[PDB]
Amino acid sequence: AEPHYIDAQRAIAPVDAPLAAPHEYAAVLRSDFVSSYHDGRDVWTDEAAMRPASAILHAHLGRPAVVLDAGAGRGRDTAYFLEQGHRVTAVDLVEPPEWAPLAQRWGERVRFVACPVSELDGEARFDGALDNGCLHHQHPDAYGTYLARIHALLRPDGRFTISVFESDGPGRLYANHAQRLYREFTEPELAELLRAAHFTPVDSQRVPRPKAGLHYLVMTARKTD
Ligand SMILES: Nc1ncnc2c1ncn2[C@@H]1O[C@H](CSCC[C@H](N)C(=O)O)[C@@H](O)[C@H]1O
Ligand SMILES: O=c1[nH]c(=O)c2ncnnc2[nH]1
Repeated sequence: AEPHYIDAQRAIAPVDAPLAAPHEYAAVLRSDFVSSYHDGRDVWTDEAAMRPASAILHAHLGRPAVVLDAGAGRGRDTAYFLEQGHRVTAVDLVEPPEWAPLAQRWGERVRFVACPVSELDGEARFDGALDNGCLHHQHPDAYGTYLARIHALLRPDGRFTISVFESDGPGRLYANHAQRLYREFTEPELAELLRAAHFTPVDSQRVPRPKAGLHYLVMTARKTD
């Protein structure tokens, strides 16, 4: 494992020190994202390679439905889903100014919540859920509770689409200069994680990130029977 650029601006290096506890990490996590969005360093928002994941989830739904956008950012994917006729709930640690014009365009068809995914209450409220680059920044000790919440929020025939950094070789854990964590996955590793969280993968796609010289791994799953 060696340091490498993960996006236009940020180099990430393998973690070697002991990880901050999940409680302290949640603060490191929010701090980097609010600074990145404030500064306009959310280079993922306009990355072309980020667009296929939402179309992939819709393809697995096949009809207008009720969709959770987990870690929705500025709302690009939320807008995409709303244009397909979905009712969308968009959730993020950081509320960007773009949520207001989205609310003005789509009215009651969109709901925004500025909270952690883990805070979302309810069960069996969604037909689909999109995680477009959120899970792979969580504390590893929080993967299970994060995925369990998504699992509980989906209806029995729900579909979950998740996009992660694809690893070259066995995936490892990295951190950026702000100490935000980055996990890269191989397809077997991501499939193993979803299966352990009681999801059954039904699709996976290697989405090129041409300007970054990398790939996203975009996997779609149903609940395990
Ligand atoms: N535990 C958590 N709960 C909710 N949102 C989270 C989170 N951890 C990270 N995030 C949010 O997840 C996003 C990852 S960046 C990807 C943003 C968006 N999905 C897009 O496609 O452009 C950031 O907006 C970050 O604020
Ligand atoms: O720092 C980040 N850079 C990225 O390119 C990215 N892409 C998807 N999700 N999170 C990201 N975080």
